[PDB]
Amino acid sequence: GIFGAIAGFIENGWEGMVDGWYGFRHQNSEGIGQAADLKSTQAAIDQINGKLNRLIGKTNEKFHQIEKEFSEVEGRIQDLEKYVEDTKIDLWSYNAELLVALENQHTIDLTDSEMNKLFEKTKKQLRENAEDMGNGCFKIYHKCDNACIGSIRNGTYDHDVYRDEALNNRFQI
Amino acid sequence: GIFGAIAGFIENGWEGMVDGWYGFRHQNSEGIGQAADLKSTQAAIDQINGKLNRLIGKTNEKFHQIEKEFSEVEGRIQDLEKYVEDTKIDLWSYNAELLVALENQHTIDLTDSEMNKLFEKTKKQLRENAEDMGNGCFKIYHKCDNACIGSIRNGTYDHDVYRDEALNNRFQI
Amino acid sequence: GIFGAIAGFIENGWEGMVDGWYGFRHQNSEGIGQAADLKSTQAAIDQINGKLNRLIGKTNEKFHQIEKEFSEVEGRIQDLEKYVEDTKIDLWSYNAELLVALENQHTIDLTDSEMNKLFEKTKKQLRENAEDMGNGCFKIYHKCDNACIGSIRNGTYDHDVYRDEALNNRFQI
Amino acid sequence: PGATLCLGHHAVPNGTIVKTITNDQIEVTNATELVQSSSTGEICDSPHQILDGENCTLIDALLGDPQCDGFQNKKWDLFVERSKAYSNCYPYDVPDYASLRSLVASSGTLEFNNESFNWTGVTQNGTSSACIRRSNNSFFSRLNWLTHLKFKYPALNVTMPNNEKFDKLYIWGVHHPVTDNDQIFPYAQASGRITVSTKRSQQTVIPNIGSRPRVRNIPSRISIYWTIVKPGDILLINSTGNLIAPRGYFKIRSGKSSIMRSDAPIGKCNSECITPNGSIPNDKPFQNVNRITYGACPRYVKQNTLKLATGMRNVPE
Amino acid sequence: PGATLCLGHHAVPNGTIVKTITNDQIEVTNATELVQSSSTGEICDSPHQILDGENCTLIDALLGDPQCDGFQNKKWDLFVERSKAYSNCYPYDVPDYASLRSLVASSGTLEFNNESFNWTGVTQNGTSSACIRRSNNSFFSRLNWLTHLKFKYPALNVTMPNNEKFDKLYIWGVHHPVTDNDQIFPYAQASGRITVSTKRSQQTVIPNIGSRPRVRNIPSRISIYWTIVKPGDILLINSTGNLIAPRGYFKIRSGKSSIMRSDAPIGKCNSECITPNGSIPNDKPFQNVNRITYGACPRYVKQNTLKLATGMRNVPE
Amino acid sequence: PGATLCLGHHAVPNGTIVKTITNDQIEVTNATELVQSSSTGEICDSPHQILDGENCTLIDALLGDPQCDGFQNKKWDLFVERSKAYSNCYPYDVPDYASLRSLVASSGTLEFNNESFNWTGVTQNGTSSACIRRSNNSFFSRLNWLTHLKFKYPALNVTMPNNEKFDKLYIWGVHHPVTDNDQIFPYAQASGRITVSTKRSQQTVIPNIGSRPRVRNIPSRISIYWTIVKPGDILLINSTGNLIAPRGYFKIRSGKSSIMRSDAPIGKCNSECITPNGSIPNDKPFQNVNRITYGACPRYVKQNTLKLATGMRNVPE
Ligand SMILES: *[C@@H]1O[C@H](CO)[C@@H](O[C@@H]2O[C@H](CO)[C@@H](O[C@@H]3O[C@H](CO[C@H]4O[C@H](CO)[C@@H](O)[C@H](O)[C@@H]4O)[C@@H](O)[C@H](O[C@H]4O[C@H](CO)[C@@H](O)[C@H](O)[C@@H]4O)[C@@H]3O)[C@H](O)[C@H]2NC(C)=O)[C@H](O)[C@H]1NC(C)=O
Ligand SMILES: *[C@@H]1O[C@H](CO)[C@@H](O[C@@H]2O[C@H](CO)[C@@H](O[C@@H]3O[C@H](CO[C@H]4O[C@H](CO)[C@@H](O)[C@H](O)[C@@H]4O)[C@@H](O)[C@H](O[C@H]4O[C@H](CO)[C@@H](O)[C@H](O)[C@@H]4O)[C@@H]3O)[C@H](O)[C@H]2NC(C)=O)[C@H](O)[C@H]1NC(C)=O
Ligand SMILES: *[C@@H]1O[C@H](CO)[C@@H](O[C@@H]2O[C@H](CO)[C@@H](O[C@@H]3O[C@H](CO[C@H]4O[C@H](CO)[C@@H](O)[C@H](O)[C@@H]4O)[C@@H](O)[C@H](O[C@H]4O[C@H](CO)[C@@H](O)[C@H](O)[C@@H]4O)[C@@H]3O)[C@H](O)[C@H]2NC(C)=O)[C@H](O)[C@H]1NC(C)=O
Ligand SMILES: *[C@@H]1O[C@H](CO[C@H]2O[C@@H](C)[C@@H](O)[C@@H](O)[C@@H]2O)[C@@H](O[C@@H]2O[C@H](CO)[C@@H](O)[C@H](O)[C@H]2NC(C)=O)[C@H](O)[C@H]1NC(C)=O
Ligand SMILES: *[C@@H]1O[C@H](CO[C@H]2O[C@@H](C)[C@@H](O)[C@@H](O)[C@@H]2O)[C@@H](O[C@@H]2O[C@H](CO)[C@@H](O)[C@H](O)[C@H]2NC(C)=O)[C@H](O)[C@H]1NC(C)=O
Ligand SMILES: *[C@@H]1O[C@H](CO)[C@@H](O[C@@H]2O[C@H](CO)[C@@H](O)[C@H](O)[C@H]2NC(C)=O)[C@H](O)[C@H]1NC(C)=O
Ligand SMILES: *[C@@H]1O[C@H](CO)[C@@H](O[C@@H]2O[C@H](CO)[C@@H](O)[C@H](O)[C@H]2NC(C)=O)[C@H](O)[C@H]1NC(C)=O
Ligand SMILES: *[C@@H]1O[C@H](CO)[C@@H](O[C@@H]2O[C@H](CO)[C@@H](O)[C@H](O)[C@H]2NC(C)=O)[C@H](O)[C@H]1NC(C)=O
Ligand SMILES: *[C@@H]1O[C@H](CO)[C@@H](O[C@@H]2O[C@H](CO)[C@@H](O)[C@H](O)[C@H]2NC(C)=O)[C@H](O)[C@H]1NC(C)=O
Ligand SMILES: *[C@@H]1O[C@H](CO)[C@@H](O[C@@H]2O[C@H](CO)[C@@H](O)[C@H](O)[C@H]2NC(C)=O)[C@H](O)[C@H]1NC(C)=O
Ligand SMILES: *[C@@H]1O[C@H](CO)[C@@H](O[C@@H]2O[C@H](CO)[C@@H](O)[C@H](O)[C@H]2NC(C)=O)[C@H](O)[C@H]1NC(C)=O
Ligand SMILES: CC(=O)N[C@H]1[C@H]([C@H](O)[C@H](O)CO)O[C@@](O)(C(=O)O)C[C@@H]1O
Ligand SMILES: CC(=O)N[C@H]1[C@H]([C@H](O)[C@H](O)CO)O[C@@](O)(C(=O)O)C[C@@H]1O
Ligand SMILES: CC(=O)N[C@H]1[C@H]([C@H](O)[C@H](O)CO)O[C@@](O)(C(=O)O)C[C@@H]1O
Ligand SMILES: *[C@@H]1O[C@H](CO)[C@@H](O)[C@H](O)[C@H]1NC(C)=O
Ligand SMILES: *[C@@H]1O[C@H](CO)[C@@H](O)[C@H](O)[C@H]1NC(C)=O
Ligand SMILES: *[C@@H]1O[C@H](CO)[C@@H](O)[C@H](O)[C@H]1NC(C)=O
Ligand SMILES: *[C@@H]1O[C@H](CO)[C@@H](O)[C@H](O)[C@H]1NC(C)=O
Ligand SMILES: *[C@@H]1O[C@H](CO)[C@@H](O)[C@H](O)[C@H]1NC(C)=O
Ligand SMILES: *[C@@H]1O[C@H](CO)[C@@H](O)[C@H](O)[C@H]1NC(C)=O
Repeated sequence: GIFGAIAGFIENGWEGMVDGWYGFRHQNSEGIGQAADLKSTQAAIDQINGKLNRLIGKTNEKFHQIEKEFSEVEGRIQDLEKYVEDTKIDLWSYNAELLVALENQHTIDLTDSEMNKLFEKTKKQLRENAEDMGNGCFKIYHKCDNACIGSIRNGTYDHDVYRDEALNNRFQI
Repeated sequence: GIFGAIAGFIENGWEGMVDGWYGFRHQNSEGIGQAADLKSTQAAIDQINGKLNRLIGKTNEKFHQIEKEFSEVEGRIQDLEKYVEDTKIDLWSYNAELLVALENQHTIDLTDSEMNKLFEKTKKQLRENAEDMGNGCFKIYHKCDNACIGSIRNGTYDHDVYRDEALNNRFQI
Repeated sequence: GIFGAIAGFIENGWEGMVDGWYGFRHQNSEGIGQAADLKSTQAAIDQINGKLNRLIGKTNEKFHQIEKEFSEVEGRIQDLEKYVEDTKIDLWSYNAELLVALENQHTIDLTDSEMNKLFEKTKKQLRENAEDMGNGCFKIYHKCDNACIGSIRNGTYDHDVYRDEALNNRFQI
Repeated sequence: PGATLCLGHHAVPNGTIVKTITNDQIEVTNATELVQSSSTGEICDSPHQILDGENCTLIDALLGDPQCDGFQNKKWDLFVERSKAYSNCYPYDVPDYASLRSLVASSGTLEFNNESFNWTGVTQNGTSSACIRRSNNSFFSRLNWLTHLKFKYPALNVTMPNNEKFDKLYIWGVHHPVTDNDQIFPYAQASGRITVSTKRSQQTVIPNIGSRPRVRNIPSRISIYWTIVKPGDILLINSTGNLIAPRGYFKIRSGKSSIMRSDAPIGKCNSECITPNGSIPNDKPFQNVNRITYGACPRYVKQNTLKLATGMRNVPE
Repeated sequence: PGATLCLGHHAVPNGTIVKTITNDQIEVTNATELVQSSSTGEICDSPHQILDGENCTLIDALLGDPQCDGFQNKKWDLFVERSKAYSNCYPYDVPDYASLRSLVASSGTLEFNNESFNWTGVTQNGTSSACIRRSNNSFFSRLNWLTHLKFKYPALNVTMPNNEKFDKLYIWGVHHPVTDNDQIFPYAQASGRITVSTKRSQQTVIPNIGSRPRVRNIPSRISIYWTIVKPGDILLINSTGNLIAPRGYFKIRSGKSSIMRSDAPIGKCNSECITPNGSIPNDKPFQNVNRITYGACPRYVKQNTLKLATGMRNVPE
Repeated sequence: PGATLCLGHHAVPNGTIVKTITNDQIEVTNATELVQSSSTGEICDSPHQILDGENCTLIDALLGDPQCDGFQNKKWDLFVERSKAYSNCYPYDVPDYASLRSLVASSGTLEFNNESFNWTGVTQNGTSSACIRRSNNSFFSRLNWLTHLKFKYPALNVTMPNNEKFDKLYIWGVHHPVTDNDQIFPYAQASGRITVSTKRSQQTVIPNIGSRPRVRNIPSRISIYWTIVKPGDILLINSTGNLIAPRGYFKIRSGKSSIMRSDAPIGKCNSECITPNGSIPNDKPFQNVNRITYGACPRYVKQNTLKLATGMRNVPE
């Protein structure tokens, strides 16, 4: 939510995108298509794996400790033993609750961020050749075949090649 | 602070806005006015209520515990009882201090985010019909009466209706 | 990483910038130069100092406590004394690990944010006189001597002075 | 001509200061307090079952000090001990007083069932002038002071099985006589001993001839001890003198009950959370009223105040 | 004509609900469980050295109750006590049973070295009918019941130095005879005493004439005590009757060993983390199986489940 | 022609690695260490009042072992016990040594007021050859060894009220004679007993005839006990032999005082935070020097190092 892309200006996700987390859909003269973006997908996945690496398989060894169950009524010393354990458990329970809540807010925000960055990077690439339709889509003001679209997805798009064509289409009447 | 809108490119808040947290001010041929934005206001309020719901009315029941005040000098066992309680209190005091500090940083940032999103959404809506003056205000390069302004606030503004008028005004000499 | 500027659209940092954290490099008719931005630099530094002020020199006094080393085997009461201390140390060790990890993520993100804000503010200042090259650099479509560049760095740049010259250069063929 | 459209946000004339990660003072439009720092000063009588000890400690209600007679068989979620309380029966001490107090408080009942012990070879129901009940020499209602029969005394060996489903709690003790004026008057010999045992437990206690400092003008003492007898098990008492014997047992229960020291008055009101200062509301997650609490309470912390922002940064006009 | 290029993100038909700071229910594309909530039900015999107590408590294996004879000198990372266990030797109690159990469990060995004590003026190796070993009256294998020699008994004064590099643990006790049928039969006099001392320690214990409730049809009791003798130090025993004497010492070690109460069967499998419910995997950082653990375990928490998001917000099509 | 304006940020040739939520190694331009991991090796004599025990334990300074005579009436914020310390007076043990040590350490003073006890019917000021003071047989300066008067000994009954505003701490003990060579020489009878009582407390102790292992060539022992007497209250001593009597009382105070075991030398320097390894600076919020601390100290944690970023991500050129 914090960047405003996922569940924001992007109306919804694409169930038909199964080979990546983020990507591109296009309509041009040659049809309508989809391709996943690997770098943004992997950027997100690496960060989540980072969090997992700190949390999975990291346990602490303990051996002889205090007794935690009792069959006799004893009073003072047993009170202290139970209290110490109950205290400990509440503090770790709190740690675990907060941890998950923060991690989850951060994961949601970083994934929104990755969507936003890809969008922004694509916008700059297009220079004066496209306009932002406000819903994650760019109107490209020039003939842009499959190789051209591919060139935008691959970071090899030369905006100067189409600038004349696009300015003419953009600033028409 | 993290998005740069509130206490950033927006110079200050509006004390005269009492029916929302975020909104619009305009100057057009028909006068100067203000209207609150409900959706962004409510987006912010819901998130803060979310935080409140985890914190207000959520208490934990405890019953028989250890003694925490003493009228006799006793030594070892009393030392341990006091130490356990003093330990516990410091850890909860730390939890409470950190919690509030993080929550407050997050609240400040999410509210800044909501301002930023509204601004961004309004910018995209205007397409080529306005320019960003750098202080949260757009210069709209066309006659935009109260209904037109209302159309921008309501998400029904058709940029194509005014594009010819606005490009002419924008790219003048 | 969360704003996409530092280690993102800005390819790398500048080792030759020693008088600030953020700044400007330019090429114009009069040569190629560098100047640090103080306000964004100081914005970052103040926030980091804020974090330091909560952490440095803030210690807690303790006096008589429990014994934590033992020369005799004693059983139950000694078990509880060790367990209480071992419990405490793990909880503080956890607090310290999480604290640093969160602080460090936040510091990285706020510094990225400051870079992003400066960039954004500079973009708006340029209005229709420049385009974003996608790598932190603006192509300025007008003669912009050292005083002009200085005027952009100081927030005194009047985009109207150059707009005619720049639109002509931008929308050429 | 055109138009201008400005995006903005509200501000208030009266902001509140909060703390953040980067900033110990930043002004927001609004906040709410997370630390409860006040009590009404009354312990609310609901929804917890309160038992005001008044002049009586739990231990004195347990032993049956005559002024505590009204407490017989009562239950409580919270027993409240008053600082004005005092003992007014035979002087006594309880080794591990704190543990007996604790386990009774936690059991949360004074339910007592009388038992008929085979006491022949001794005079039961011994009394004294420092334990006045109903304007007549008396003793602790739950204890039976065992003395001679016709200036003689044989070896006692009384047994009592627990065929119930709960633990039985037996309170008993030892007399420590003042001189040889009270060594040959109530027991009729030179020496004594008490051995209170089970299948799983044994406590033996030796009496002591000697004057103590006077407490309500009596220089002798009683020493109080206890024994828990589980289901299927048996209590055995070998006595050759000095036994302050149980008249039966107390039910031990498990539950949420406790005890608290407080001089706060009991009010007719409803509050989940009790401290020694009085009840407190529990809307807030934290409190700095007292580290001692009972019920659904905010957690105790050292801070007076902790403000959570419930609004954006305030940037006035 | 032109073209359209839309940026987007995936979504799944089956999202998972997670909690955040602002939202107790938000759907993400994927999550993973951080709380381990299941056990296979077996305590895995690897990689920790497990010693199944079976019918024997650690204390009964220590004293040498005949049915525990198989435990002599064994080591363990984890001693497992079974709820079906029972004692089948002479009835006894251990003041501070919990501490002896604890320090032995933690020492993690029953290594015992016999020692030749100068026992003249008494008959060693006393036996009884309630401690049957190999179809013949017997006693605790590590204890030596000392009785008369020709209906007489002088003042014992036996000494034994610790010239080793480790602490020695000595287990010993006191007999408490049933009547005067067992006061003049095994000791041959009116009175008795035991004083077990070192350079740095002294414990004295007075015997007690008296019948207890019968436990496996014996009404006498033994009371078990212990003494740690450090390097360079000496154990001294002054006895004038009633000594249940050590036949030597146990090695005290320091290490990672413990004891756990569980009825879970021991399986042939490998798991780092042991609870009383059985072993559990330790991939997760938290667990709600049991607060009692041994080994590399997730930390115990009250929550059943805690889902960590491993995907973006799910916004289906 | 035009111009180009690039926005950027600094970088350094020598970055530091820090940890984040997503990344266990990320390079930043700068960091600072949050864990204090070094000491100078000296306990600074300021700003806390240090009392170096040298050859004396607190207990030996308390009892008044002659070599500890210099400690009489001293105060301390921190009493430092040295591992080289040793006792050089009459051999003794203190049941619950740890609690006496603790409550004295916490009281933080050895202020002693002498009191004139009515000791008639006994010879005061008993001495021995294992407690040499000023080249002459002597005893603990704060204890009065009470023996016969003309080979006879009656029943003592001495009383002493506390009319002060503070608790009085009384240290006293029991002699346990070697044989009957020291049963008829210093006390002149067969048997003995000590009963030290108040309005609210009673301790009785039985002496023991028996040789212990020799400690500095003496085989007898003394057993040290204590009694706190509150304001308005009274101490009573019933003795029929063997009393090691107080010569007065110690002031009990409440405050910030403690005790620490350390062999670190005391330096002339100023440091708020003391560990057994020496003083440490307290600029950092955490420390891994020692879990034992006194004063304004960083909190102990297991980590060696924890680097807080004080700069942006380093992305070199
Ligand atoms: C600054 O920020 C705070 C927090 O966001 C705002 O305070 C909250 O305001 C709302 C609405 O005014 C309050 O809602 C009311 O709660 C009452 C419950 O009473 C106690 O319990 C709560 C926790 O549950 C405590 O925190 C609180 O101190 C109370 O003692 C209800 O009884 C109220 O119900 C009444 O109104 C509603 C109308 O919605 C009806 O449905 C009911 O029938 C009834 O008439 C009400 O729901 C909320 O309790 C406040 N929270 C806190 C923490 O104080 C401030 O408003 C805000 N300031 C500004 C200027 O905006
Ligand atoms: C939803 O989100 C989770 C977490 O991101 C994903 O689950 C992870 O998926 C990966 C890859 O499928 C798993 O990796 C495998 O780990 C095995 C280890 O077994 C246990 O240990 C881990 C912790 O180390 C436990 O968390 C886990 O529960 C296991 O019980 C390895 O044995 C596997 O190795 C095999 O495959 C690799 C191929 O990469 C080969 O190198 C090996 O030779 C071998 O054949 C493998 O590495 C990972 O354990 C999962 N994590 C968790 C926490 O469950 C889900 O995939 C994801 N769902 C969707 C739909 O995307
Ligand atoms: C990498 O990051 C760190 C942290 O941001 C920087 O280190 C800080 O640098 C400042 C300025 O150089 C230091 O300020 C000095 O503090 C001294 C106090 O001494 C101790 O106490 C502090 C805590 O209060 C400890 O952290 C520290 O280790 C010290 O042992 C003062 O005595 C100094 O005063 C002198 O200079 C000032 C000028 O401003 C004068 O006013 C005085 O009269 C006097 O002459 C000074 O204030 C700060 O202590 C450092 N912090 C830490 C945690 O180390 C690094 O500079 C930075 N590296 C780079 C390359 O940028
Ligand atoms: C609880 O006790 C109070 C306090 O007074 C007691 O003080 C003791 C030291 C002892 O002297 C005892 O006799 C005395 O009762 C009671 O208040 C007093 O009650 C007596 C009853 O005869 C009256 O004569 C007094 O006027 C009255 N004095 C005061 C100052 O209150 C109180 O009645 C009693 N309450 C309960 C519920 O038992
Ligand atoms: C603290 O004691 C030391 C250590 O020496 C003591 O060792 C004991 C076992 C015992 O033998 C005792 O007599 C002996 O003093 C003292 O150092 C020694 O002091 C004696 C005094 O006569 C000297 O003869 C020795 O040379 C010296 N030896 C060593 C190795 O230091 C020390 O003087 C004393 N310090 C204080 C402050 O009391
Ligand atoms: C003390 O009382 C008990 C109970 O009456 C006596 O124990 C019984 O003794 C007989 C033998 O005389 C046994 O057969 C019974 O099984 C015992 N009964 C129970 C319930 O334990 C005990 O002997 C008495 N003590 C003395 C010294 O006579
Ligand atoms: C509630 O009562 C507690 C305990 O009596 C109060 O805290 C004590 O206050 C007194 C007087 O200020 C001090 O002398 C004590 O040292 C304090 N004790 C503790 C443990 O803090 C507390 O002030 C009261 N709180 C309220 C809200 O009434
Ligand atoms: C109990 O035994 C010890 C050890 O034999 C006796 O202590 C020895 O006594 C002689 C004098 O008779 C001393 O010279 C030795 O140094 C002592 N040896 C040790 C190793 O301590 C002790 O006296 C005996 N008790 C009795 C009452 O005779
Ligand atoms: C593991 O065993 C523990 C302890 O026996 C179980 O928790 C107990 O469950 C019983 C029956 O539901 C309750 O009566 C007890 O009050 C529980 N005790 C405690 C301390 O929680 C637990 O349910 C078992 N867990 C698993 C996964 O088998
Ligand atoms: C032990 O000493 C105390 C104090 O002298 C004696 O107690 C006093 O006894 C008289 C009666 O003889 C009482 O009237 C006083 O009130 C008591 N005074 C105090 C201060 O308690 C006690 O009797 C003595 N013990 C013996 C056995 O004579
Ligand atoms: C400070 O002293 C402590 C305690 O003596 C040191 O920690 C011990 O180090 C020794 C030798 O490495 C180990 O055998 C012990 O097991 C350690 N004990 C504990 C409790 O950790 C510590 O290394 C010293 N620290 C410094 C900075 O000098
Ligand atoms: C059962 C019995 O004998 N009770 C008598 C007691 C005891 O002898 C002493 O309290 C024991 O020391 O003494 C009295 O003077 C008393 O205190 O009132 C008379 C009372 O009848
Ligand atoms: C060493 C010895 O004397 N053992 C005898 C014991 C003891 O006298 C009593 O157990 C002590 O009370 O009594 C027996 O009847 C028995 O229990 O089997 C016979 C046995 O030979
Ligand atoms: C007060 C007294 O009688 N002191 C004497 C003691 C004691 O009799 C024993 O230490 C008690 O066992 O014995 C000495 O040999 C000694 O130790 O120096 C002589 C000393 O005069
Ligand atoms: C873009 O990259 C894809 C995937 O590697 C490649 O197959 C394709 O030919 C590239 N297209 C263009 C237009 O460069
Ligand atoms: C916009 O919405 C407001 C508030 O609901 C409505 O009253 C107004 O008529 C709308 N204006 C336009 C121009 O659509
Ligand atoms: C901009 O600010 C700098 C630094 O203060 C100043 O020296 C310079 O003259 C200014 N330049 C312009 C063009 O205003
Ligand atoms: C500001 O003043 C108003 C009007 O009296 C009051 O209702 C409100 O609670 C105040 N808010 C804060 C945050 O102080
Ligand atoms: C959704 O369904 C697929 C296909 O069965 C399954 O593999 C996957 O684990 C499910 N994911 C979630 C998050 O429930
Ligand atoms: C990098 O090197 C400089 C120059 O010696 C030094 O002052 C600085 O502390 C170093 N910084 C880091 C972060 O290592």
